[PDB]
Amino acid sequence: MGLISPLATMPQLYKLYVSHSEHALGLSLTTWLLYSFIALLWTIYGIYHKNPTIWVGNCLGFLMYVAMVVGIIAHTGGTY
Amino acid sequence: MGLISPLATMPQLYKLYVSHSEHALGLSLTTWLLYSFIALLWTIYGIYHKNPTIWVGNCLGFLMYVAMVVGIIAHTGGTY
Repeated sequence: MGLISPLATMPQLYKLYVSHSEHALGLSLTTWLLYSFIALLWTIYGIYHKNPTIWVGNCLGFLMYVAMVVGIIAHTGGTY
Repeated sequence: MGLISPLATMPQLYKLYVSHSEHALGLSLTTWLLYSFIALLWTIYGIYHKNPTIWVGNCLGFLMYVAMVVGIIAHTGGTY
């Protein structure tokens, strides 16, 4: 599912950026850092079994989520 | 961590709604449905062991994520 869910992100990327930029995600810088850890956190949990499933979706998720989050943050350079 | 990450959502809820509404999340209706399944999907996986850890964070995550997603969707009633 994690592999198929990035497919619905094809327009989310363009839509998000096209729809706006300063309020595209409406996320805070502090929250961004916490969110990033969560994505990687799941990967570490899976690594424990020396075979993380989430790692597959993590790559796409981390990149996709980060691209959107950084997009808004980079647009205003600030969030507060 | 999932229990502590909702804490950084205290201003995200107000910030997101206050920051905007039509472009608060910039998410699509179709994506919203897929996203909802992902949250619940993790819960089902954990249920398999008759002890889901994510279930704890799932409640807060699902409610928090849904509240923001529905907020933008309900604001415009459409996303495209």
